[PDB]
Parts: sequence; structure tokens; C-alpha cells
Amino acid sequence: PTWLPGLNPPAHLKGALAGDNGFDPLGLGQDEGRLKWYAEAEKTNGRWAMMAVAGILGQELLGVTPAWWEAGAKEYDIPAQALTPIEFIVMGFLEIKRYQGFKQTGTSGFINSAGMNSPSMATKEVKNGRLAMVAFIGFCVQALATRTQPIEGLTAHLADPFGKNITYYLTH
Amino acid sequence: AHIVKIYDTCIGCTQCVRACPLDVLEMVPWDGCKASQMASAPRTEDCVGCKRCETACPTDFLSVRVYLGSESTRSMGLSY
Amino acid sequence: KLFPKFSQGLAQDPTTRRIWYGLAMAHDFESHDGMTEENLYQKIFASHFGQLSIIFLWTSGNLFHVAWQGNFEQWVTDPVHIRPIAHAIWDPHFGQPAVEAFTRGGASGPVNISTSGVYQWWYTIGMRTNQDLYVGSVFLALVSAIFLFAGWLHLQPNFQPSLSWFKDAESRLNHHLSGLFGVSSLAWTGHLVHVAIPESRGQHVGWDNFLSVLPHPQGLTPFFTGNWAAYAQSPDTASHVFGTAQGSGQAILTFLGGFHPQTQSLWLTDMAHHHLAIAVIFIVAGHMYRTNFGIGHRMQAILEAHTPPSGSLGAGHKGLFDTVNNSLHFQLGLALASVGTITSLVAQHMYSLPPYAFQAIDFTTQAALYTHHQYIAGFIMCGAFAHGAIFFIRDYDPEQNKGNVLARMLDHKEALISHLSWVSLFLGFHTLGLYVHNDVMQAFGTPEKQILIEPVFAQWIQAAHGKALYGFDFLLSSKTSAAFANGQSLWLPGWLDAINNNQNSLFLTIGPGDFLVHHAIALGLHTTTLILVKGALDARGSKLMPDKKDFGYSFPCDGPGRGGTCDISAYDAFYLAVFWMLNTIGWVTFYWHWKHLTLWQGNVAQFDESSTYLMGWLRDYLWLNSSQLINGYNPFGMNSLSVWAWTFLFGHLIYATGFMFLISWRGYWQELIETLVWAHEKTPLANLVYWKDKPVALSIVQARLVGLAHFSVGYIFTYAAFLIASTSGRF
Amino acid sequence: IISRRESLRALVALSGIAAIVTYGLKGAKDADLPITKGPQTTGENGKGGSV
Amino acid sequence: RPMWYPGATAPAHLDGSMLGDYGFDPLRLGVNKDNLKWFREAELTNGRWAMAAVVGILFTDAVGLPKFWTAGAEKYALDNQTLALIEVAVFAVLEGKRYEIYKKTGETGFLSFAPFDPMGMKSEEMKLKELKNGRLAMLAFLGFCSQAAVYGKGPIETLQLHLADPGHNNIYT
Amino acid sequence: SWAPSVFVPLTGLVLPAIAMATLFVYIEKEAP
Amino acid sequence: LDPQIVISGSTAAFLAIGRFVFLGYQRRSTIFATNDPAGFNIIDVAGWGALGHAVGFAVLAINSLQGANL
Amino acid sequence: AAAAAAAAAAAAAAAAAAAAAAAAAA
Ligand code: CLA
Ligand code: CLA
Ligand code: CLA
Ligand code: CLA
Ligand SMILES: CC1=C(/C=C/C(C)=C/C=C/C(C)=C/C=C/C=C(C)/C=C/C=C(C)/C=C/C2=C(C)CCCC2(C)C)C(C)(C)CCC1
Ligand SMILES: CC1=C(/C=C/C(C)=C/C=C/C(C)=C/C=C/C=C(C)/C=C/C=C(C)/C=C/C2=C(C)CCCC2(C)C)C(C)(C)CCC1
Ligand code: SF4
Ligand code: SF4
Ligand code: SF4
Repeated sequence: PTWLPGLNPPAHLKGALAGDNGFDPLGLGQDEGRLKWYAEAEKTNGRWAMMAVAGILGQELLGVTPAWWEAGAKEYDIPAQALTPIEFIVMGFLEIKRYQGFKQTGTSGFINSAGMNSPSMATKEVKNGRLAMVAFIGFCVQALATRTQPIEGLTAHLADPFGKNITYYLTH
Repeated sequence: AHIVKIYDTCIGCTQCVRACPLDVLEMVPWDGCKASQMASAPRTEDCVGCKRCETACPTDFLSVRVYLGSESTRSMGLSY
Repeated sequence: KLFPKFSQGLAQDPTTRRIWYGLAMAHDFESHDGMTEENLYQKIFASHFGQLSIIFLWTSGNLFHVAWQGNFEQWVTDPVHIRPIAHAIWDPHFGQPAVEAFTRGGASGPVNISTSGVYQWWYTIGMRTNQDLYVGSVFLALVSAIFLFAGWLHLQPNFQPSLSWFKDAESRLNHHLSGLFGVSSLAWTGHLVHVAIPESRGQHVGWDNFLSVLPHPQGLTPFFTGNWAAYAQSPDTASHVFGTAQGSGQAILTFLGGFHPQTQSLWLTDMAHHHLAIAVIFIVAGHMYRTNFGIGHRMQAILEAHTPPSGSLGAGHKGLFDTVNNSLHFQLGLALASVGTITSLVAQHMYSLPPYAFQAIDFTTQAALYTHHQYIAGFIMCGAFAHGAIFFIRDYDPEQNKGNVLARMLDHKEALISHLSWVSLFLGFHTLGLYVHNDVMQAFGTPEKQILIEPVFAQWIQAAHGKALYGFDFLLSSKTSAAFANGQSLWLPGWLDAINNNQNSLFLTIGPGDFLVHHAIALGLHTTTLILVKGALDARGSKLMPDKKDFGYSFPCDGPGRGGTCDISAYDAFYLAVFWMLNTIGWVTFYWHWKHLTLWQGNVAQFDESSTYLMGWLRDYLWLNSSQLINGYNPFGMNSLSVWAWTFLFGHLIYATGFMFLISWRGYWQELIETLVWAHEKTPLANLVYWKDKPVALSIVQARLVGLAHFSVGYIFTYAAFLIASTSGRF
Repeated sequence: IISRRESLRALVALSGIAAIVTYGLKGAKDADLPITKGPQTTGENGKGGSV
Repeated sequence: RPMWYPGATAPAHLDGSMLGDYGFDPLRLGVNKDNLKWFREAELTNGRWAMAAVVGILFTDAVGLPKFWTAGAEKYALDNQTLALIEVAVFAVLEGKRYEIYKKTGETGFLSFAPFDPMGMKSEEMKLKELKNGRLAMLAFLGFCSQAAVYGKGPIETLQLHLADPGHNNIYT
Repeated sequence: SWAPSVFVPLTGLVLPAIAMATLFVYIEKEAP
Repeated sequence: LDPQIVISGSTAAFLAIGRFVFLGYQRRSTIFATNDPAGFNIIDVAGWGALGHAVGFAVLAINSLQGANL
Repeated sequence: AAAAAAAAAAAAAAAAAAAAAAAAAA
């Protein structure tokens, strides 16, 4: 459980919430009343990014007719600025019911029918979660230089591994 | 209620009491002087802080000393 | 009984000064009832959110009223002849001649010409349309609501900071230098290079197409390779037209110096390389201090270890750190000293080096922006000494400060004040004495007998900066020197063309009228510090009153005894300086305005003839330039200057009302109120009415403050009325 | 209508409502407020003298 | 109970003295009980007319009658400033009857006189049904003014207008 | 467009008069 | 003047001057790991690596404003 | 009133979060 076999900093090194990996070099894992909030915010930044990554590489094998930066504004059922108060109500309505009590994923509006996963399946969802967040920031940096498409950087790097890389685009 | 605190540099010449226009000061026995007396301020509730006491003390760096505190209806000198 | 919730000693006060002191020591947090030091820092920290949320609501107000009631989209196209608009007028007290006399600038209804000059700042940072200004207003209105909610939440007991969070001077100064100064300036060069550089070249970079427009045609390739001169290849030419692409150029970080030819402003490209360069330095200087990672400098070992041998500076700076970290008035006094000098540095470097396009052509903007940040600098600088004088009473500890440089200040404190009192007395003798000598020689018809000392020591500096009007041929006026020859491709030919132009404010040519007035400024600087440093040093006591520290900072007196002690306190030693401050900043702004009026009219000899003697200050600057001001309304009619004509008499009225609280003192007035109490308590049918707070006269310290405020508001409104209307009246 | 304190506080405030929300549109008299008029002849000149 | 929104508490003055403490007082305007006697009837009487007002127009928009914005300025007989002398002085007699009913005895709404409750109405679950119909009737009238100010057509056919296009045709104008 | 004839009598006659009142009745409260 | 040699060698220079020379003069919640013999952890390396890069970018920039005038 | 009602319907959810902030802090 070391990031490198040199050190193991926190007093939260033993205390876990089934998502421990042992790395805190800046000091944001030491206030004991707030790790009930750090671990949930790390979870929820992952869970809203898991559904993202499923709907980013999903339209790579699927439809190419949607673009990426225009995908936020196309001709929808409602107008894109008009469908926003549906988003302010419906997203928040499940969000508040998720917030209730914060009793370590209390099944109030996200009841799972079963499946609880008290062993390492909890840690694997964290490791899938801590890599889905790196996935989205991958999807919105290397695309975000207006160069690569929905997703064509991997298909380029399978073609040119030692060719097309980070220090080899250097254009528009 | 002004804060009047006097000090051991008093010689007991009681000129502060005679100068006080509000009977804040009185003379108490004390052995640290020839006149066997040192002032006292039992009536600082009635003091206005007009500092006629410490215009009258002879001692260098005045023995009586008035600190202007929080002002009630008697400290502001009010007939109304 | 309830209103001073902070001071229960004021809640037991049955008189009407309960209202006045509920207001004035409400932000004196160190003297509230039950205040602790953890409770001290939390109310200060939330109040700084309150100041920030006001500033951003204020600035979003400027963005709104310009976008709605202003003519920014009309002023973009013609930025010389079209006058700017601040905000439209709805005064239902107006008459019909006062509606049509204030309709100007091509607008519909009555308007105010904005002399604050936020158009020139916005036009050069890329604002072109009103739709770009509403977005900025709604943005800052959101950000102002963020800081309102932040100051609320950082008082809530879950989110109250610990006491050791505030005293971490390492981590703050490491974050504010690198993040708040470095990253912010790094991000501002991001606004310049991406947006504000190509907007002047006639290319709209909005939020829609900023991820499509390359700022440079071969962008990010010189930064990753190394040839950074590729960013300065084809700059804005000498025939560039600001706002269009006519002779545009493609460079993003040029290092030219001097001015743009059309706007006579600074180039946008070297303003980008400017804020990039100090961003690199502030980030590098933001990795100096030891916070949490084992590297860095400890402040507790840099002060104490710089003690010179042979007793030059006592015990050195030993022990200052616990008197800077624990004391707030020391930290506030340093900050007001620093900000108050780099507020003048803002003012001194924006008339000579105007940074925004078509500034130093709009003359009333230039007059307001200099005079504003000089009085703002004047008030902040005298508060540095004020909160420096509060430090010696409320926070100074001699046992903690045995023998350091701070106690040696109090040790030789009479040598400080007497040598200031010599410099102030020498300057006042020999500056006034020369003006009176010159005035008598004007009165006896013989101007040749004047004392006209040429400013050699400053003309030597201008010639060293490249002004060949005087012919010292020294360094940059010397064409065969070294410093001239080390920079002929680097930064000099823009700078040397910009000084030797006679019609900008870059190093104005000076004569003996400028000898006399800089010594008058030096008089006013040395005398204002004489009053203030005496107010700091003698805050703890004098021979007249050796226990001044026992009363506090702001007390009335110590009685009529010991000869009489009117104005003995360090507050009363601070307030006398505000008169000598407003005098001094009045002298720097008279001299700035009148040398610039004679520059902009063209009669540059009308200053140098008349500035050498004090009648020319009166009959050629105050008498002559107030011709169209006081004619703002007359029985013939009225014009656009009548709002500045009215304020000019309004300013004289507040000023003279200030003498009522300054010449008449309290005790004439307390007896007068005692007759009014009688005449109220004996009048039939008004005995139905009775007060709650007893009417007493304004206290001694209050009469200082109320009189100084009427002095200062009427001072400011008088000169600002004369400044705006004499400039814009003829311009 | 009103006899207590808080009833009078409502009626003064609502009478201040009923005047001001009308005063902006219907209550701006043709002779009283010359700002609530039409754009008359001229005025939109430069500040005079020079620039 | 679910007052108006989850999680939040009802403030201390909403103790069910008025039936249905639905927790909706963010400006704390139910503290003074002398005013709270009036604000009960303010929630009644602003809905007592507006219930029959909104049904009275939704019956008669597209039948035989013009817009209620133009129903007032229609050319009737014996011009309505003379009818205002009727239609103020007659309804002031009704307020004069009810003036001894505000303060002394018998809070209005649930009085149940013999010609005014001829069928003998009853207790709870019939007080809420009169309550709930009054809320959205008040919400109707500040809709119908704003439906006619934004869309000049008829408020019956605005329902068919929203069913013609739920996406673009909205309030969002 | 009708804004500068409405917000100015609010802020200048009405909203200050509320602040003339509420910030006066607060002054002479007898503290419990 | 070279793009890849100068910035590499300058950082190689200044990660050797604090590694072999300025070792003791610099030395006058557990992240400090002395697994090199006198404490050359990532905090110390990124301090001498910021000096190694920045002077190397200074050399490549001075070599490219058409040439030197020193 | 497009951006007026959309900001108002945004302010509804913003006030509902403010009811979460007005309780979870104390
Ligand atoms: C990198 C992280 C970071 C950042 C960005 C900030 C940022 C800030 N902190 Mg801060 N802080 C931090 C970490 C950080 N903090 C940490 C870790 C601690 C704990 C140790 C603190 C403890 C702390 C306290 C206790 C306080 C702040 C305050 C502030 C604010 C400064 C006041 C202000 O706006 O003046 C910024 C000033 C300027 C931008 C002007 C100076 C810049 C130059 C030199 C002047 C001339 C150029 C000028 C910009 C040109 C203007 C042109 C045009 C804009 C007109 C600011 C928001 C204060 C505050 O307001 O509370 C919120 C405050 O009281 N902080
Ligand atoms: C960073 C800025 C800053 C901060 C935080 C403080 C903070 C403080 N100062 Mg300080 N001060 C400052 C700048 C600052 N000062 C400057 C720049 C000066 C020089 C002008 C002073 C001079 C000064 C003195 C002399 C004293 C303080 C005191 C205080 C403390 C009490 C606060 C108080 O009295 O507020 C209450 C403030 C007011 C009620 C305002 C009074 C009225 C002013 C003059 C505004 C009038 C403007 C007028 C109404 C304009 C309208 C005109 C109309 C026609 C439009 C507090 C710690 C006092 C202290 O600590 O006591 C020991 C004290 O004696 N300060
Ligand atoms: C125009 C008004 C005015 C003038 C002339 C002065 C002058 C002075 N003030 Mg200032 N002062 C003023 C207004 C003024 N003040 C106001 C309004 C305030 C606010 C209350 C203050 C507050 C103030 C403070 C708090 C301090 C001063 C100080 C000083 C002295 C500065 C040293 C100097 O320049 O000496 C030069 C003086 C002169 C040139 C005046 C002398 C005139 C001639 C030369 C005398 C001989 C002429 C003639 C023979 C006499 C005829 C009399 C008889 C024979 C008929 C000087 C006496 C400081 C001080 O004492 O420094 C030493 C100081 O600490 N003043
Ligand atoms: C202490 C008094 C004093 C002060 C504060 C100033 C202040 C100033 N002078 Mg100045 N000056 C003074 C006396 C003073 N002068 C005297 C006595 C003369 C000779 C007539 C001049 C001649 C002079 C010239 C020619 C110029 C200035 C200028 C300036 C300004 C820039 C600073 C500079 O050039 O350094 C000048 C510094 C000095 C001259 C040092 C004087 C300090 C000594 C101790 C004063 C006593 C002189 C006396 C002969 C010696 C007697 C010994 C006695 C101490 C026992 C500045 C406002 C320049 C200017 O116009 O700015 C725009 C400029 O060009 N000064
Ligand atoms: C009372 C007191 C106080 C206060 C103080 C103050 C207020 C101060 C101020 C101060 C100041 C206000 C200072 C100033 C300074 C300045 C300086 C010292 C300057 C210098 C300059 C220089 C150094 C320059 C240089 C140069 C030149 C020559 C030019 C060109 C560029 C260069 C850079 C080269 C306190 C709070 C602490 C507390 C205690 C006591
Ligand atoms: C494994 C090992 C080894 C090796 C080691 C090494 C080799 C290390 C290195 C390291 C390194 C190699 C480091 C580096 C670092 C660096 C850094 C950390 C940087 C930073 C940077 C910066 C800070 C920059 C900035 C900038 C930019 C961005 C650009 C432009 C310029 C400027 C400055 C602005 C050996 C074999 C010996 C032994 C065994 C172990
Ligand atoms: S102070 Fe002077 S007067 Fe007062 S008692 Fe001591 S000696 Fe007598
Ligand atoms: S303070 Fe005034 S009253 Fe009290 S003793 Fe001294 S003089 Fe007499
Ligand atoms: S009151 Fe005026 S006169 Fe009497 S002492 Fe205090 S200051 Fe001197």
C-alpha cells in the first residue's frame, strides 16, 4: 500500500473507508472530521465521471454524426438553453436525496437491488473511479487543443506510436 | 463611571480634595508621609472627570490620576 | 440601550453620543466586549470579504451603467471627438434648460461625461461591444455574491479558521506572491496575448472562438523549442491603426519602449511581456519561504540574524517577528505604507506613461486619474503612521523588544523629530522666502531680480534618460556612451523618440518654477512626516505627559493642568497632519494640473514665466482657469458646467462648516443645548414630545473628526469641481 | 382600516408603493418633470474650446 | 411531514395553529399573531374571489365573450363611472357587514350560516380540498395576466399552443 | 426603459425612509 | 544553441551542483526520505530542477535574439 | 422573458441549495 517504498505519511494510513491507497503528500487527509467528506467527494467526482467516460468513447464505435464541442448545443427537442430548468430540477431532486444523512452511500434515492460489495470490490470501484477521473481530464486536455476528434488519438497512436505524440503535433 | 486611581507618590497635602467640585475624594490615614494621610476616591460614581484634582497635586507626575471611562448621566454633568 | 451591542459601556450611556460612538468604534474590533484573539481574526477575515464583495459590486455597477446608459459602442468608432458617458441622469428637480444642457455626447437624455476614464481601460483590454460589458457586469455580480456568501460561511462554526491559521505568515506570503501575484499576472498575460493583443489588430476573440484562434501564427512552437524572439517578429508598425488590421503586425511579446503612434499609449505587446516577466519573478519569489516541505526560508531566522557588529543597530532586528506576527496595527501600518506609495507610483507613472489607448488625449480623464490616486495615496500614507502610532500603544512590548531597531527608534526619538523639524523649518523658510522675494520683484516691475535657481540635479537626470533639450550629453543624450550603445536594438529607440517629443508628459521640460515647487512638495512631505512620526514616537508619553499609553490612542486631553494639554493625544497628533497632508497633495496637484494646462493649451511659456512667483499661481491658475467654472449658471442661462459650478460652491460650504467644529469647541455648545433642553421642557404642547437619548454636545475627539471630515470633503469637492470643469470647460 | 402600529406600518408602506410605482409612468406630469419629455432641439456638442 | 422541501424545518411560529403548516415562510412573516390573524384571511380572500374569477374566465374565453382586458373598456350602458358609484357603494355594505366579523367573533371562511351552508359542510379532508384549490387559482391569475401580456392570443388556445410544440413554445420568450 | 423613473424614487425617497426608520427603531430598543 | 542538448545539460549541471558540492551548505507529515545518502528527495530535486530548467531556458533565449551583444 | 425565467428557475434550485446551506452549517 505504498506509492513508493519510502514512507507512509498519515494517521489515516490505518483508518480506511475501503478506498485506501496510501498517498497524501500535501496534508489533506489529516482532519478526522472531514475524511467523511473527502472520500465521498472523491467518490462522487468519480461516479459522475464514470457515466461521462461511458458516453465519450461510446460514440466512437457508435455514431460519428454528433461532433464533440458542438454536442453541447445541437437541435434538440427543447432548445439547449430552454432544457436547462429541467436540469436544474431533476438533477437536483436526486442529488438532495443522495445528500440525505450522508451515511456512507445511504440507499435513499440510489437503492441497489442485491449488491453491497463489502470486500475489495469497493476498492476496485475506487480504482476504477480514480482512473475514470484521469480518463475525463484526458478526454478534455488532449482533445481540448482543438486537434483530436471525439476520439482519434488512440487510433493515431496505434498507427504512429513513436510518431504522433504530445511533442509532435505543434500545429493548429 | 470614570476611573480615578491615586498612587503612593501622594504626600497628603489634601489639595485634590479641596479642588474636587463633586466630593469624589477624601483623606484616609496612611503612614507613608509626614502629614499621615493619603487620599481616596470612594465616590467615582459621581465623578465627571473634570480633572481639577490633578491640576492641584504638587507632586511631579501627578499622584491623583483620572481615567475617562464610560459616561453615565452623572458623569456627563446633566441637569436633564 | 441596545444599539452598541459591542460596547456595553456605551449601552449604559443615556446620552446622544451613544449613537455617535456606536458608529465610530464599531470597527475597532480590539476593544469590543468579550473579544478574544481567535474572535478578533475571524471578524477581520470576514470583513475583508465584505470589502471585496463591495468592490466587485461597485465594478459591476460601472460595467452595467456604461453598457446600458453609456455610448461605448459609439465611442469605439470615434474615440477622440465623442465624449464618454458615465450614467444617465434622472433628477426630477431639473428644469427644461437643465435637461437640454446636459444632453451631450450624442445621447438621448441627460448624461454625465465619465472622467474616471474606464472607457480607455476597457477599450484596450478588448471590450468593443456593449454585450461584452453586460457579461462582465453579470460575472462580477456573481463573483461579488460569492464573496458575500464566503464571508458568511467563514464565520459559521464548522468553517471558522483556527488561531494558528492566521499567524502562518509563511504559507500566506508563499501563496500570495506566487498565486495571487504571479499566477494572476500569468493569467493576465493570458488575457492580453489571447484576447487583448488580437483585438487591437481587428480580430474578434470572444468566448466562442478563443479555442480556434491561434494568438501567434506558429504558436507554442517557439516556447517549446526556445527561439522566443519568434514572438517578436512583426510587431505593430509605426503606422498601425488601433482597432483595425491596417498595418497590423503579428508579434505577441515585443519589447519596444515608448509609445504607440496613434493612441500615444503604451504598446500592448510590451505590456504583455511586462506582466509575463514579473509573473515569472513573483512565482520564483513565491518559492522562498519555508512552509511545510523542509525547504525555504524561516522568517524567524532572517530578521534576528541580521544584526550588524560594533553596535550599529542595537540588537539588530532581533525579536521583531513576534511583534509583526502578533500585532495587527504593525501589519496594517506596513501595508498602508506600501500601498500608499505604490498608489502614488500608479499616479506618477500614468500621466507620463499612459497605459491605455487614447489616454493623454482625453485631458479630463488624465486630470481625474492623477488627482484621484494622489489623494487616495495621501490618505493611505497618513494612515500608515496612524496605525503605526496605534502600534506603540496597543501592541508594543519593551520586554519583547529589548534593544532591537524598533526600540532604538524610541530611544533616539528626539533626534528623529528635531532633525525633521530642522528640515521642515529650513524648507519653509527658504521656499516661501524665495517666492516672496520673487513676488516683490514682480510687484516692483523688475522680474530680473528674481531668484531663479535652475533645477540642475533633475535636468541632469532627464539628460541621463535621453532628453537632449539641455545638452548635458551625459548618458543617453550621449550618443557615444555605453548605455546608449548597449540598447539600440533592445529597448531604446522607442523610448528616445518618446522623450524628445515635446508634447507628451514623458519627462517634461523643467525650469526654476519647478525648482521651487518640488522643494515645496519636499516641505509638505517632511512636515507631514514631522507631525506623524511625532505622533508615533510620542504616543507612549512625553515630558508633558509620561503615561500617555495608559489613556490610549484617542483621548481628548489630560486636563488644563500642567499648562494646558489641548491636542496632546496621538490621535490629535495624527489629525493635525491631515491638514498638512491635504495641503501637500494640494501642492502636488496644483503643480500637476497647471503645468499640464499650459502644456495642453500650448502656452508652455505661460507657466514658466508665472510659476516662479505666487501671484502667477493665483492670477494665472486659480483666477484665470475658473472663468468658465463659475459661469456654469448665471442669470443669462446655464450650461453643462453647472453641476460642477454648484459643487464648487458646495465644496466651499462644507469646508467652512468644518471651521465651525474646529474654531468653536465643545462647551460653548453644551451650554447652548442646555437652553434648548429648557426651552423644550417648558414649551406648551411640545412637552408631549420628549427624547430618549439625552441631547449632549459632540465630544472633543468627535469634534476633531466631524470638523476634519467637513474640512476634507469640502476640500475634495472644491478642487474636483475646479479640476473637471477647468479641464473639460476648454477641452 | 388601520388602528394598531403594524397595520399603520403596512398602510404607509403600501401607500409609498402605490405612489412610486405609478410616478414612473403615470404621475410624471408634462409640466413638472422635463426629463419625462421628448428629445428637444440640440445640445450634443463637444465640450468647447479645444479637445 | 413533507412541508415544502425536504430536510428543512418549519419555523417555530408554524405550529399548526392555522391548518397545514407547510413550512413556507422564508421572510419570517408569520411571527406576529396580530398580523397572523390577518394573513390567514389574506391567504383566503385573495383566493376566495380568484377561484371563481379563474373558473369564470376559463368557462367563458372562447364561447361568446371578448378578452377580460377588453371586457372592462367595452361600450356598456350608462358609463361605468356611474356604475362605479353602484359597484363600490354596494360592496362596501358587504365589507361593512364583515367589519364586525374580522375582529370580535367568527374568523371568516368557516362561519357556516344557514343560507351560506345550506347543506352542512364538514371537518378535515374537506378543509384541505378547499385550501388546495385556492393556491393554484391565485397562481392562475398572475399567469393569465402574463399569458395575455406575452401572447396576444386566447388563454384556452395557449394550452393547444404548448401541445403544438413543448420545446420552443414555452414561457421562455 | 421605465427603470430610471422608478428605482430612483425607491433609492432616494422610499428605501432610505425604511432605513431612516428601521435603523432608528433599532437604536432605542431597551436591552432585555 | 541546440534545442535538446542545452536544456538537458543545464538541468544535468544544476542537479549536480547541489548534489555533489552544495550538500552541507543547504542543510543549514513525513515526506523527507533520505534514500540518497544525504537527503536528495523530490523536494530538493524540484528546487534545483527549477534552477536547472530556468537558466537553461535563459541560455536558449539569449542565444536567439539574432545573437549576442555582450 | 427567456433569460429572466431561466435565471429565476435557476434561482429556485439555488435557493433550495441555500436551504441546505442554512441547515447543514448549524
Ligand atoms: C494561491 C492561493 C491564494 C490566493 C490566490 C489568495 C487570494 C487572496 N487572499 Mg489569501 N490566503 C491563502 C492563499 C491564497 N489567497 C492562504 C494559504 C492563506 C493562509 C495562510 C491565506 C490567508 C489570507 C487572509 C488572512 C486574507 C487573504 C486575503 C486574500 C485576498 C487578497 C485581497 C485582494 O483582493 O487584494 C489583492 C490585491 C491586488 C490584486 C493588488 C496588488 C497587485 C499589484 C502588485 C498592484 C499593482 C498592479 C495592479 C493589479 C494593476 C491594476 C490594474 C487594474 C486591475 C485596475 C485574495 C482573494 C485577504 C482577503 O481579502 O480575504 C479574502 C485576507 O484578509 N488570504
Ligand atoms: C486598510 C485600511 C484600514 C483599516 C482596516 C483600518 C482599520 C481601523 N482603523 Mg484606520 N485608517 C486608515 C485605514 C484603515 N484603517 C487610513 C487610510 C487612515 C487615515 C485617513 C486611518 C486613520 C485612522 C485613525 C485616526 C483611527 C483609525 C482607527 C481604526 C480602527 C477602528 C475603525 C474605525 O474607527 O472605523 C469607523 C470609521 C468611521 C465611522 C468613518 C468615519 C467617517 C469617515 C471620515 C468617512 C467620512 C466620509 C464622508 C461621510 C463622505 C460623504 C460626503 C458626502 C457629501 C457625499 C480599525 C482597526 C481608530 C483606532 O484604531 O482607534 C484607536 C483611530 O483612531 N484609523
Ligand atoms: C498658511 C498656514 C500655515 C503656515 C504658514 C504654517 C507654517 C508652519 N507649520 Mg503649520 N499648520 C497649519 C497651517 C500653516 N502652517 C494648519 C492649518 C495646521 C493644522 C492645525 C497646521 C499644523 C501644523 C503642525 C502640527 C506642525 C506645523 C508646523 C509648521 C512649521 C513648518 C516649518 C516651516 O515651514 O517653517 C517655516 C515657517 C515660516 C516661513 C513662517 C514664518 C514667516 C516669517 C519667515 C517670519 C518672519 C516674518 C516677519 C518678520 C514676522 C512679522 C511679525 C511682526 C514683526 C509684525 C511652520 C511654522 C510643524 C512645525 O512646528 O515644524 C517646525 C508642525 O509640527 N503646522
Ligand atoms: C534639506 C533641505 C533640502 C531638501 C529636502 C531639498 C529637496 C530637494 N531638492 Mg534641493 N536644495 C537645497 C536644500 C534642499 N533641497 C539647497 C540648500 C540647495 C542649494 C540652493 C538646493 C538646490 C537644489 C537643486 C539645484 C536641485 C534640488 C532638487 C531637489 C529635489 C530632488 C532631490 C535632489 O536633487 O537632491 C538635492 C539635495 C541637496 C541639495 C542636499 C541638501 C542637503 C543639505 C544638508 C542642505 C544644507 C545645504 C547647505 C549649503 C549646507 C549647510 C550645512 C549645514 C547642514 C550645517 C528635492 C525636492 C532638484 C530639483 O529641482 O528637483 C526637481 C534640483 O535640481 N535642490
Ligand atoms: C510609524 C511606524 C510605522 C510606519 C512606518 C512608515 C509609514 C514607513 C514608511 C516608509 C516609506 C514610505 C519608505 C519609503 C522607502 C523608499 C525607498 C527606500 C526608496 C528607495 C529607492 C530606490 C532604492 C531606487 C532605486 C533606483 C533608482 C535610483 C531609480 C531607478 C531605479 C533604481 C531601482 C535603480 C510602522 C507601521 C512600521 C510601525 C512602527 C513605526
Ligand atoms: C534514478 C536515479 C538516478 C538519476 C536521477 C536523476 C537523473 C534525477 C533527475 C531529476 C530531474 C531531471 C529533475 C528535474 C526537475 C525539473 C523541474 C522540477 C522543472 C521545473 C521547471 C520549471 C519551474 C520551469 C518553468 C518555466 C517554464 C514553464 C518554461 C519556460 C521557463 C520557465 C522558468 C518559466 C541515478 C542514476 C543518478 C542514481 C540512481 C537513482
Ligand atoms: S495628590 Fe497631591 S493633593 Fe491629592 S493627595 Fe496626594 S498630595 Fe494631596
Ligand atoms: S475628577 Fe473631576 S471630579 Fe473627580 S475628582 Fe478629579 S476633579 Fe473632582
Ligand atoms: S477640554 Fe479643551 S481645553 Fe479643556 S483640556 Fe481638554 S482640551 Fe484642553
